[PDB]
Amino acid sequence: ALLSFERKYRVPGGTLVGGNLFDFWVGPFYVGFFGVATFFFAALGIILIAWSAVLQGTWNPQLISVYPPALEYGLGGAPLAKGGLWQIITICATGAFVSWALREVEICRKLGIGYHIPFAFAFAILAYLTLVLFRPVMMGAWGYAFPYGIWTHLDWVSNTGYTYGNFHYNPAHMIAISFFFTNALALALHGALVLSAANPEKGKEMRTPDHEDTFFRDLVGYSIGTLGIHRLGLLLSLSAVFFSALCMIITGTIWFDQWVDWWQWWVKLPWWANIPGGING
Amino acid sequence: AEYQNIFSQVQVRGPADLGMTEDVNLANRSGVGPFSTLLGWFGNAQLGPIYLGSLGVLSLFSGLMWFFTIGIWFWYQAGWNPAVFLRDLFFFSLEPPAPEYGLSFAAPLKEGGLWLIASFFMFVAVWSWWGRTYLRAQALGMGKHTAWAFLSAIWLWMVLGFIRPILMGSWSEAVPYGIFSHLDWTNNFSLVHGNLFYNPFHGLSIAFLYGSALLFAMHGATILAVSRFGGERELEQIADRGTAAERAALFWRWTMGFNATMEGIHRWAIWMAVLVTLTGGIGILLSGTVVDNWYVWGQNHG
Amino acid sequence: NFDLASLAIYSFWIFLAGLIYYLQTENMREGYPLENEDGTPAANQGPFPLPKPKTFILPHGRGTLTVPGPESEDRPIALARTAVSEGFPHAPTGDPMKDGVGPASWVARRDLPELDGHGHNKIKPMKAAAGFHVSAGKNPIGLPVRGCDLEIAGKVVDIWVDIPEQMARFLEVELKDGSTRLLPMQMVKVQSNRVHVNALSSDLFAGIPTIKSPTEVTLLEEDKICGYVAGGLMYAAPKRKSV
Ligand code: BCL
Ligand code: BCL
Ligand code: BCL
Ligand SMILES: CC[C@H]1c2cc3[nH]c4c(c3C)C(=O)[C@H](C(=O)OC)c4c3nc(cc4[nH]c(cc(n2)[C@@H]1C)c(C(C)=O)c4C)[C@@H](C)[C@@H]3CCC(=O)OC/C=C(\C)CCC[C@H](C)CCC[C@H](C)CCCC(C)C
Ligand SMILES: CC[C@H]1c2cc3[nH]c4c(c3C)C(=O)[C@H](C(=O)OC)c4c3nc(cc4[nH]c(cc(n2)[C@@H]1C)c(C(C)=O)c4C)[C@@H](C)[C@@H]3CCC(=O)OC/C=C(\C)CCC[C@H](C)CCC[C@H](C)CCCC(C)C
Ligand SMILES: CCCCCCCCCCCCCCCC(=O)OC[C@H](COP(=O)(O)OCCN)OC(=O)CCCCCCC[C@H](Br)[C@@H](Br)CCCCCCCC
Ligand SMILES: CCCCCCCCCCCC[N+](C)(C)[O-]
Ligand SMILES: CCCCCCCCCCCC[N+](C)(C)[O-]
Ligand SMILES: CCCCCCCCCCCC[N+](C)(C)[O-]
Ligand SMILES: CCCCCCCCCCCC[N+](C)(C)[O-]
Ligand SMILES: CCCCCCCCCCCC[N+](C)(C)[O-]
Ligand SMILES: [Cl-]
Ligand SMILES: [Cl-]
Ligand SMILES: [Cl-]
Ligand SMILES: [Fe+3]
Ligand SMILES: [K+]
Repeated sequence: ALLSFERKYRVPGGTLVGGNLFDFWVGPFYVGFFGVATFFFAALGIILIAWSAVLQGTWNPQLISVYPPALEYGLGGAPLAKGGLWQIITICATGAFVSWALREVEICRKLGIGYHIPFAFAFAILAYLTLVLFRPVMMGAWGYAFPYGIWTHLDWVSNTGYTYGNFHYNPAHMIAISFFFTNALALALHGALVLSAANPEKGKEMRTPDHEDTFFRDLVGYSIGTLGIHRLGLLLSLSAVFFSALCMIITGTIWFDQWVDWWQWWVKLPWWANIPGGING
Repeated sequence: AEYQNIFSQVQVRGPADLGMTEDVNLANRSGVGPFSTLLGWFGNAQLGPIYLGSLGVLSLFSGLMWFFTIGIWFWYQAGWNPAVFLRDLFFFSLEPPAPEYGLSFAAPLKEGGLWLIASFFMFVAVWSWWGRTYLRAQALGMGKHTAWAFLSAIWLWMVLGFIRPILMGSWSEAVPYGIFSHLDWTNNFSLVHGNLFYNPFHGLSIAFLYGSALLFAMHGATILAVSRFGGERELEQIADRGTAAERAALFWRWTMGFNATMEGIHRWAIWMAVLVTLTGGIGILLSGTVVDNWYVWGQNHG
Repeated sequence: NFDLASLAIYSFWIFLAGLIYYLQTENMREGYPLENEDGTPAANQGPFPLPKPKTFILPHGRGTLTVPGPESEDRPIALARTAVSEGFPHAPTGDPMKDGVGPASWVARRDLPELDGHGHNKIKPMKAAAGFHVSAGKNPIGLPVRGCDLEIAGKVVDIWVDIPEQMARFLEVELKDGSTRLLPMQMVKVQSNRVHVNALSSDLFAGIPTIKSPTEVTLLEEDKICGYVAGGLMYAAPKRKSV
């Protein structure tokens, strides 16, 4: 079925591979070559997980868990039951994600829009690839990647963090958190401003972007403007993820001791190093 | 290359925009501040004007008295030496009164009293500021969505520093004012309540925090992607749908099989965000009042 | 639910399901009901119903907009099915750039200019915009405009600026015959010694839709111009040299 305004846009073209061979839709969904690639990778991905369940002996979605190769396998392969599946499912995962970004690029091409979305997505894929691929490779084993399970992955988050003490003290992770919270601040506000203009007090006319600037200037002395705020949310959120990737890519590799102790560089700087008083002398 | 529109290629400037008047008492708006070419590549160059009525004066004054109260404590913790101050700045902490003083104000200044003072000031600052968010909306005839949204943030803050300590019977349950100390507090809180990863409200909060990043990446990337048809002009696209709104919908319909409207994306937005601190503050409010250990609760409740 | 946490979490899930329901219906104020490819009301609309309509009061006497309501393209669509069953593309029946289809599509928005908070035209040429000037960056006024066939299509004669937001929205470009066209600023690349337009070859510039009045643009006209230039990425590609 089609949105009332949709037919005019459903023209041939834009595909990156296969010419017209897969230039079509199922329902609302554009297919294309990467639609086929995505389905194939997802499907195989899920079948292997569905199998991996069998070998664990569970079907509960809160129990099912596909564990990476034990740390002693290094960066080699493991049997299906003992790590192999995870390795193949990560290949399928990456394949499905990257295929979905490239489908997105195809839709953009057909719709005549900019490529900002699949670019944005590429940051999520890179975070994932840090956790399952770049970090493990730099450390020397697939065992360091997180396992695929609803709870078991949270188990992994906590163990991983507590290896380095209170993980809060990772300074890239501090920056990352700041971007997440600021992004959420920005999203609340943006949502709230547009709606407060679109839906003004009872009986009144819709307000105007000038109302939106005025509101924020009156309140905080500044307005970024409507191009600004969309640039901002994109920047905040992509930055949150870039620092998330960074804070892990360094942990276990350039830094592997307790993160709290890193801050000693500043404390011990030579001018104030040996001044008595304070918390640290 | 194709131009991405994250920064602008040319800046234009015109006479300072003094704003819409509606019902705003103009006696209380400053004049425009400077223009910043730097901000200009990304957003608006113009700074100011700002509205400062009495409620705003209160909020700022109170806000400043808070920062100060902490600062006094810190410089004192630093034996008045600025070298030590700068060196240890993240290690200083203004801590609440001991468990032994319960909810009383009986504690010495150096051992609880100052913390109460600071918290008093922050309470006045935030609440007065909340009212500003409503009143500035009102003066212009706009909806109160901002003030409602802000209330959800206020909620988590209020739970952490006031409601939960009141329900637990002591100020010692509140968070200290300090950069490292408040992180330690956060860690400690989870350790002591059976690991907050077991708190279903904590999990929701994360879903929403992550989702806000997902959503705003989506949304912002989308408006930028359709900015060649005037996408960012969302109110007029609300009032009179254009090819920008349609290509945006259809990107998503063809990707994931459903999609938004220009106004509706902003309702997904406000809620995605607001549910962060809502769910968050429930999670915490229940922690230690009704549930001492989330691992344990989990075992007995699915 | 003996315990208040259990009551809380169960209540929240119910709320979230209701919220998602409400949210999804709010997003069906446009483009619905779903239609078959022939334009008739489709059989399966999905499990979410159409919200109860709301009306916006538009400012500056411009009327109201009530949504959802009778959906209609209000223009003919030069495309034809390419298959005997649902879900395949629709071939343009003429020149899609001229016909306004595909990535060259436009919407029949209002044929008036967007007004600002004070009821003044939002976008005006910078000559007509008191006290507006280029404040930073390379000024494009005077640069030659080059299309993707590496051929000169014209020169830049003004920036059209958004007054209330103080930003550039279009470049006004003079063609060989002395008329002008607006090019979206988002689709040009101001280089040190030229403006480059990848979307269009020089021969396609004349075809950019014109504005009935030389010192304002209407929302309808914005859509046709922006539609047209975007269309070039697909439809001008046989004239797009490497670069
Ligand atoms: C005890 C635990 C430690 C701790 C240890 C760690 C560890 C360990 C890690 C983090 C990471 C993060 N932590 Mg920390 N952290 C702690 C305390 C905190 C606190 C807090 C308030 O205390 C906060 C706010 C954070 C915040 C964060 C973020 C900065 C970052 C997670 C987001 C991210 O990486 O997204 C990135 C996004 C993704 C990976 C999403 C990928 C999505 C992919 C591309 C798509 C998949 C699609 C899907 C399969 C499709 C499904 C089908 C459809 C739905 C139909 N931490 C405590 C102290 N933290 C992580 C990080 O930075 O990772 C890089 C990390 O590894
Ligand atoms: C980012 C840092 C850590 C991590 C830290 C945490 C922490 C900490 C928490 C979660 C939580 C969640 N994480 Mg995790 N998470 C990580 C990586 C991932 C990846 C991945 C492929 O990279 C995926 C798919 C998930 C998925 C999930 C969800 C099960 C749950 C809600 C997240 C959410 O709403 O996000 C935002 C996205 C949306 C709102 C869009 C919808 C996403 C849907 C819900 C994803 C469904 C996944 C599904 C159950 C598995 C499908 C696989 C199929 C075979 C296709 N996580 C890494 C290792 N994650 C929370 C939880 O409650 O866990 C029990 C929680 O507290
Ligand atoms: C070891 C640490 C524990 C842990 C302990 C805690 C504790 C304790 C809490 C959280 C909370 C949260 N944690 Mg946790 N958390 C852990 C692991 C994680 C991980 C992860 C990858 O491991 C992630 C992603 C998160 C993420 C989160 C968020 C979802 C949530 C905070 C939401 C928010 O926006 O707060 C930030 C928003 C605010 C604090 C609102 C404040 C608003 C006020 C009004 C602002 C006043 C400003 C003032 C005037 C000064 C400003 C000056 C101006 C700039 C001029 N946690 C581990 C398991 N976490 C919080 C929560 O909700 O839990 C349910 C919480 O209380
Ligand atoms: C970079 C900034 C943020 C971001 C951006 C972002 N994400 C995006 C996009 C963008 C711009 C999209 O365009 C795309 C989308 O379509 O959204 C609706 C996407 C997307 N982000 C998604 C999720 C997601 N994003 C997240 C995070 C973020 N994404 C950031 C915070 C997270 C987390 C954990 O925080 C999640 C869970 C999906 C909704 C969607 C991508 C859909 C996709 O790739 O579909 C193809 C794949 C499948 C349909 C299934 C694949 C099956 C696999 C082969 C097996 C599963 C393996 C998996 C590793 C197991 C995990 C188990 C868990 C318990 C851990
Ligand atoms: C809903 C979830 C998210 C959210 C939402 C949210 N926050 C909000 C709002 C909303 C909807 C607002 O309306 C409100 C706001 O005003 O935003 C602009 C706010 C707000 N969120 C804020 C912060 C904040 N929000 C956070 C979080 C979040 N907020 C969530 C992630 C966080 C954290 C910890 O993550 C922080 C730190 C503030 C920016 C603002 C509330 C302001 C406030 O209450 O201020 C009171 C204190 C003062 C007024 C004192 C400030 C002093 C200044 C430095 C000025 C200096 C004085 C003067 C200039 C002269 C002298 C100076 C010297 C040079 C001498
Ligand atoms: C925590 C949130 C903080 C937000 C607010 C920050 C507080 C900033 C306070 C600044 C003090 C303002 C001084 C004004 C008083 C003064 O003496 O100058 C007034 C004078 C004119 O008075 P007049 O008599 O003509 O007007 C009366 C009749 N109309 O105007 C001036 O000279 C200076 C105006 C300066 C305004 C600039 C404010 C910019 C703010 Br700080 C921006 Br740059 C920063 C906020 C960024 C966003 C923060 C929130 C992000 C989440
Ligand atoms: C019980 C307090 C509740 C609110 C939490 C306040 C703690 C956050 C303060 C961060 C540090 C600020 N400071 C004083 C170090 O600059
Ligand atoms: C948390 C996972 C949620 C996945 C959301 C998937 C919704 C897609 C619905 C597409 C509609 C397709 N169809 C045929 C029913 O119209
Ligand atoms: C990511 C999609 C989430 C959709 C939310 C739907 C929640 C359904 C909850 C229904 C209530 C269930 N129960 C057992 C608590 O009553
Ligand atoms: C298969 C999982 C799909 C997740 C999408 C969740 C849909 C929520 C639908 C809301 C239900 C309507 N209700 C009953 C609350 O009125
Ligand atoms: C956060 C979970 C994401 C919400 C997913 C629920 C929305 C499903 C919408 C499908 C309806 C599409 N339809 C039939 C109206 O075209
Ligand atoms: Cl005020
Ligand atoms: Cl709403
Ligand atoms: Cl005028
Ligand atoms: Fe927006
Ligand atoms: K001028």
